[PDB]
Amino acid sequence: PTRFKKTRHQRGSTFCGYGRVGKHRKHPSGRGNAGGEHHHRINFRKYHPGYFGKCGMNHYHKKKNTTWKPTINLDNLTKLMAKDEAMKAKKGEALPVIDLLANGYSKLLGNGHLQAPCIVKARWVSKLADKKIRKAGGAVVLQA
Amino acid sequence: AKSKNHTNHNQSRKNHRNGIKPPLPLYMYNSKRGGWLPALVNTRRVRKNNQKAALKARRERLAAHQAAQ
Amino acid sequence: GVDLTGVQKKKRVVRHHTYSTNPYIKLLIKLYKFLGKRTNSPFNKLIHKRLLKSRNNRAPISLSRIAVCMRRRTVWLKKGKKSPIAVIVGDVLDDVRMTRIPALRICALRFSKSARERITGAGGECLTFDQLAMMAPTGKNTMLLRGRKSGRESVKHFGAAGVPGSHAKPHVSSRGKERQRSSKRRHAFRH
Amino acid sequence: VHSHGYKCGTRHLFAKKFRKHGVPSVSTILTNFKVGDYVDVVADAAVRAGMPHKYYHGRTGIVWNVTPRGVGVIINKPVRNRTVRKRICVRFEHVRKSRCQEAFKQKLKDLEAFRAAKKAKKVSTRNGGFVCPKKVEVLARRTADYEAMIP
RNA sequence: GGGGUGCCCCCACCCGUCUUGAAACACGGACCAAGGAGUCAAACAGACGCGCAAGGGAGGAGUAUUGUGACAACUUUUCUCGUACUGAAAGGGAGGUGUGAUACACCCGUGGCGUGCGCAAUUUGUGUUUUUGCCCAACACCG
RNA sequence: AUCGAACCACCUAGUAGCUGGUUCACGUCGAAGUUUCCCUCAGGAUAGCUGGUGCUUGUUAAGAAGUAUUGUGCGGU
RNA sequence: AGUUAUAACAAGGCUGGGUAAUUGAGGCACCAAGUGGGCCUUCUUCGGUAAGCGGAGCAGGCGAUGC
RNA sequence: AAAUGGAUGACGCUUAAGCCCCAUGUGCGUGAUUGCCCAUUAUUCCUUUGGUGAGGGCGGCUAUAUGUGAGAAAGUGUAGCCCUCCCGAUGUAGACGUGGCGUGGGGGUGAGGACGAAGCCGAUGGCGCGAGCCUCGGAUGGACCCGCCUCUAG
RNA sequence: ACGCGCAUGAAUGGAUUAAUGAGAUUCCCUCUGUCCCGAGUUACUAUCUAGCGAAACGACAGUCAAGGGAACGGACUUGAA
RNA sequence: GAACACAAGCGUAAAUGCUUGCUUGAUUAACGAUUUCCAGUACGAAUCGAGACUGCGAAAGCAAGGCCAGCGAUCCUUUGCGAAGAACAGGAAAUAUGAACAAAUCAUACCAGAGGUGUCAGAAUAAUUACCACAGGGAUAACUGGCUUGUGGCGGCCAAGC
RNA sequence: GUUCACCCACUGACAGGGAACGUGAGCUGGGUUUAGACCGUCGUGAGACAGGUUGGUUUUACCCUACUUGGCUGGAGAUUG
Ligand SMILES: [K+]
Ligand SMILES: [K+]
Ligand SMILES: [K+]
Ligand SMILES: [K+]
Ligand SMILES: [Mg+2]
Ligand SMILES: [Mg+2]
Ligand SMILES: [Mg+2]
Ligand SMILES: [Mg+2]
Ligand SMILES: [Mg+2]
Ligand SMILES: [Mg+2]
Ligand SMILES: [Mg+2]
Ligand SMILES: [Mg+2]
Ligand SMILES: [Mg+2]
Ligand SMILES: [Mg+2]
Ligand SMILES: [Mg+2]
Ligand SMILES: [Mg+2]
Ligand SMILES: [Mg+2]
Ligand SMILES: [Mg+2]
Ligand SMILES: [Mg+2]
Ligand SMILES: [Mg+2]
Ligand SMILES: [Mg+2]
Ligand SMILES: [Mg+2]
Ligand SMILES: [Mg+2]
Ligand SMILES: [Mg+2]
Ligand code: NA
Ligand code: NA
Ligand code: NA
Ligand code: NA
Ligand code: NA
Ligand code: NA
Ligand code: NA
Ligand code: NA
Ligand code: NA
Ligand code: NA
Repeated sequence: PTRFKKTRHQRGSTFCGYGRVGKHRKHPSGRGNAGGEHHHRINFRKYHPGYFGKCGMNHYHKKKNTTWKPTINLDNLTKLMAKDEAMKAKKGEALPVIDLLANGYSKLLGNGHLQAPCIVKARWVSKLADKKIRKAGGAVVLQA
Repeated sequence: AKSKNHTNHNQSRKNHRNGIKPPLPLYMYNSKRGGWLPALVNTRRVRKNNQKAALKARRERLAAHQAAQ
Repeated sequence: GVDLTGVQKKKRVVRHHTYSTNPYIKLLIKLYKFLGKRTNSPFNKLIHKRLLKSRNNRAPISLSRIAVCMRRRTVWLKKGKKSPIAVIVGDVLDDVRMTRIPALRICALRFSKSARERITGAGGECLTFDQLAMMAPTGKNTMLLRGRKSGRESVKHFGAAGVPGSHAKPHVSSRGKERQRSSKRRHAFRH
Repeated sequence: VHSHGYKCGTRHLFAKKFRKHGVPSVSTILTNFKVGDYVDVVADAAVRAGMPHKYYHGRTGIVWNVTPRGVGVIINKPVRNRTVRKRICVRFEHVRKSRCQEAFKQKLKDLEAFRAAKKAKKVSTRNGGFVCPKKVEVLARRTADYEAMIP
C-alpha cells in the first residue's frame, strides 16, 4: 500500500532522507557488481571470500536424474509405518515390512536409537545401519 | 586543491561515547591451542579419567537415594 | 541546566503491549496481568512478561526435550511427592525419535495434532493457560521451559565469513560460484 | 609517514644504562615461571632473540604458556573504543616477576595470623592536644634577605 | 469574551540554497489560477502479524456449477523448499551407558565441567537439588 | 537566415561521480568532516559517531567508573 | 603416557573446615541512515621577515543555538 | 606624517562623569555578618507533554420519585477509567512514533436533500499546541451528498 | 652608411627592378575651425497640443558619515539630515 | 676510543670482534600459536614451539641463514611429489576423472614452488588546437579590494670620522 | 601607444600623491588579447614563441536616488485637543 510508505512521511521535508551535502544522485559507485576488485574489494573479501577464482573438475551434460539418491536415518523409520505397527512387533514376532522406494528414498543411514524392529527394502545401505538393524531383530533386503 | 592531511581531534570524544569497554574476564576464553604439546596431551588423559569418575559418582548417589526411598 | 552525561544511554527498550491481533491471546494477557499485580508470585509476573513477546522470541519446544527434562527431575523425588506440571509459553511439537514417553501434564499455547495424540495416548493431559490459573495459581509445582533458538538458519549467518576464526555461513546466491579451493581459505582459529 | 618499522622510537628506550652494561646474570637464569603468575615485560637489549615490541615495554600481564626457553603473557591493549587481550611470546630474559600483589598477600597473611592469635593500636595526630613550646621565634622578612637575591 | 481599524512606549536585517562562514557588492526570486517530482516488477536479507509443523506450500491443468460467476468450492502430489553433511573426484555418511581390546550385552533417555530464570526441600536469613534458554572450556562420532 | 561535417524522422525518456528542484502537523532521540584500501584527491567500499528492534538479567552490585588512596613497575621532556 | 635417580614437583579434579575512597544498573546481539570539504580559541609547537599564512599535539567550542 | 566630514557609542565630564585602591539600609571610629539595577540561570507556585516511571481504587446492599447531581472502562495509544507523587523537555543532516490531520475511488454500516445538495463569499464565531473541524449569514447557487470501520492510490 | 649577423643567404629561391596599387611608412608646397578659443545662422527633432500607442526591465525598496561584518551596506550599531 | 658487506641507531671483550679446524640448520618441518601495519584483512618481515634427519662440541648447549630495510593477488603458463611389490577386496594401508564398455596415448583436477605487475592491494597506451565544444568550479590562477611589509619609500637614537 | 625617461624653450615655480592603480550606458581605440597573412628560431608533423610585423563591429536609460534648474500646495499636539 502507498499510504504506509516513507514517501507519505516525507511530504514537506525537501530531501527525503538523502541529505543536503551528499545528495541523491544516480550510480555514484557504478552499476551492479562493478569494481569488485578495485573500490569494493573490502566488501567482497569480508563477506564473499570465495567469489573470485576457479575450483575443481568439470562435467558436461550433467543429467541430474542419474544421481537421484534421497536418504533416511534409522531414527525416522517410525514415520513410514502405521501407528499401531510401531508397538505391535518385537524381536521374535512378525515384523512390518517397509519398502523405501515407494516412499521415495534410496539409501538407509543409521543414526540414533532404533525404536522397533522391522524389515527394510533399500537400494543402498550403510555399515552402521546394517549392524544396528541386525542387532535389534530386523534385516535389510536389497532392492533395485 | 590541497586539503587537510590528518588530525586526531574529536577522536577521544567519540571513543568515550560508548566508553572504553573493559577487557574480557580471565575465565571466559581460556584455551591453550598453540602451547606446549607434551603438557597439553597429558592433561587430556587426566580429563578423560575425571569425566569417567563423574559419571560413576552420580550412579552411586542415585542408587543410594533409590534404596532409601 | 543539568549535566545529563550518561542519562540517555541507560534507558532500556521496554514494551508493555502486544503486537498480536489474536483476541484469545489478549484474554490471556488480561488474566495474567491481574494475577501478576495481585499475588507477588515471581512465576505469575514471568508468565505475563513472556506473553507479550513476539513470535520469534517464543521458540517452540519438542516433546522429547520435555520428557528428558521431566525424568531428570522426578528421579530425585521423595516417596509421596507428585510430578510437576511442565509450562511453556509457546508451541509443543511432536518428535518421531522418542515414541515412548510416560504420562505427562503439559500446559502450552498450542499443540500440534500429532503431539496431542502421543501425549493423550500415553495417559497424560494437555492443558490450557486458563486451566493452569484455575488449579495452580501462584504457580506451585510447576516446571518452566523455553525452547531452543541457537539452531536457527538466520543465526548461522551472523558475522563475516571472511575474517579469521569466523565459521559464519555466507549469503550465497549461486552455490557453484562461491566454492574456493581448500588452500587460500581463511584461518579457522584465532585467540 | 615515512619509515615506521619494527623499532622506530627506540634509541633511548632500548639503551642499557651508565656503567651497567653486560648480559643477564645467573639469578635471572634461575627464575621459575608457572602458569597464572604476574610478570613485567621489560627489554634487555643485550639479548636480541625474543625481544618484544616497544609497546609492551613496562607492561604487566599474566602468563598462559611455559615453553623450554620462553613465556607467553596476556597483555591488555586499548584499540579505538575497546581493549584487546593480546598474547606475546618472549624469552625468559625479557621477563621479571611482578610484586604487584605482595601487599594484598601480606594482608591475607596478617588476617589469618590475627585470627589465629585471637583463637589461641595507633596514635591519631588529627585529634588535638596540649602544646608547650618553651621558646617562640619570629618571622619578619628582614631586609638582608632582600639584598641577598642579587647575583 | 472574540473580531476590525488607528495610536502610543518597547522589540525586530530578505526569503530559498551551496558553504567553515549569507542581511550580503554570491545565485533563483512582478502577481494569480490550474498542473508539477521515491512509482511498478523481479531475486535476496532482517524486524513485526497470521496458518501449519518434521513437515510446509504449490503451479499448470481438471471436476462440478446468468447465477454477488474473470468470483467462490473441490482434486500417501506430479514439482519445489526442508528434515544430513562432507570431498576436486571416485566415494562415504553422524545416539548413550557398561565390559573388553560391522567386538559384546542393555535402552524411561540430558557425554562431562563452570556460570545460570523459576520450581522443590531445609535453617530462621542461610545453605542445598533439578536445572530451562544462552554462553565458556574438554571429550566423543561423520567426511 | 543552419557548416572544423546540412536538414528531416528514428535508436532516444542516450549516459552524467556534476548544477537546479523535491508538496501536511505534533512527539521521542540525535551526529560527522576521522582510520584503512581503490587510475584514488568534487566519488566509493570499510571501521567509528547515531536511530530502531530487542535478548539475558538485577534491586544492594555481575565482567561498572574520562575520579581519588595504598602498594608495585615504566620513561629521558 | 608431564618433570626428577625415587620423597618431591607440575596439571586436572573430589570431600571437610575459615575468610582501596564514593558514585551507581551489568553483559550480549541484529538491521540500517547521515557523514567521510571543516573552522576558531587556551596551552605546547614545526616552516616562513611576517600574514585574517601553511602544517601538527591536548582540551573546549561554532558548525547544529538561541538568551 | 595622508588622502569624503566624524567618532572613549554620542553629549559631555576637570571639589571628574579621569587613573590606583577602600567601603555600604534606616545612624560609616555607638545597631559585627544583603546600598541598588537588569537573564530563556537558580528557588518557589500553576499548567502541558514524555517516561527504564512510583503508589492507590475498580466483588458497586446507607437512605432517598417528580413538580446535594453526575460519573467510574482491569486499561500501550482517544474527549486519555479515575486520583496522588517524582524525573526530563532547545536542536541542522538523520532515524522512529502517533484510536494524528486532509484528498479521489471499493466493500460494509448509518443518515441528509427542492421547507434547497456540491461549489463559491466572509470584521460568523466556537473548538484543537497544530495539521484542521464545526456552527452562522449570503439581498449566492439549483441537484446531488456526507459521519464511522475497513480496503485502495496518478 | 658600418657589420663575429641572439637567430641573413641562394626555385625551403638570393639580389635588383621601369610601370601598376582603396597596401605599410617619412618629409615638403598649397590649404584649412584639427587646435589657440570659440561665436552666429538654417532644415528636421527634442520641447506643447489632437489622434494613436509599445518594449526592456520589475524579490522588497530607494538620504548620508564612521564602525564592525563574507575583509567596498538601502536595510544592522552610534551619530547627522 | 676498533670491528661487525652497506644508511643510522642499539648491542658486544677468556665476545656478537680476529685467526683456525670441521661442516651444510640457508633441508624437511603433520594448514601449531603469535607480534608489527591493522578493518584487529592480506602481503612483507619477525618471535615462541612439536616431529624427522643432521652439524660442531668431552659435555651442558647452540643452529631450521647473514637481527631488525632488501619485495608481489585472480586468470594463464611451467616444474616437483602420488617409486617397485604386497591385499579374493577398497579396508589403518593401492591419487582421481574424461559419464554405454574395454587397450594404449593425450588432456584435466587436488598439494608445494617458479615466470609480475616499481602507478609496488597489481587497466594493455603518443601529440596538437588561436577553428574549438560541453558539464561545472570563486574547492583554483589573471584585474579591484582585504591581512603582511621581506623589497621599495620616508624618518629618529649613539657618535668614529669629514 | 606608453606610465617613466630625455632634449628645446618660457616662468615666481614648472612639488609629490589619493579618490575601485578616480573617471569607456563620458569619449577615443594607439597598445594588449580571437579568426586572415609574412619573417626568424624551435618541431618529422599538426603546430609553438611574455619574439618582430600588417589588417581587424566599442550595444541600451523613458525607472529609483544624487545633482541642476522649474512650478503647485499643506503645516504649531509638525495635519488631532
Ligand atoms: K551516506
Ligand atoms: K590595394
Ligand atoms: K627440531
Ligand atoms: K577493469
Ligand atoms: Mg529535519
Ligand atoms: Mg535516508
Ligand atoms: Mg553519498
Ligand atoms: Mg579531507
Ligand atoms: Mg567559499
Ligand atoms: Mg540567506
Ligand atoms: Mg559585501
Ligand atoms: Mg540543492
Ligand atoms: Mg536531546
Ligand atoms: Mg554544513
Ligand atoms: Mg525536540
Ligand atoms: Mg484518481
Ligand atoms: Mg641550392
Ligand atoms: Mg629562409
Ligand atoms: Mg587591382
Ligand atoms: Mg555609507
Ligand atoms: Mg632480512
Ligand atoms: Mg577562495
Ligand atoms: Mg562609468
Ligand atoms: Mg625545419
Ligand atoms: Na631508557
Ligand atoms: Na550556481
Ligand atoms: Na532516460
Ligand atoms: Na589499480
Ligand atoms: Na558542490
Ligand atoms: Na563531499
Ligand atoms: Na560606552
Ligand atoms: Na595504483
Ligand atoms: Na617596510
Ligand atoms: Na626598508
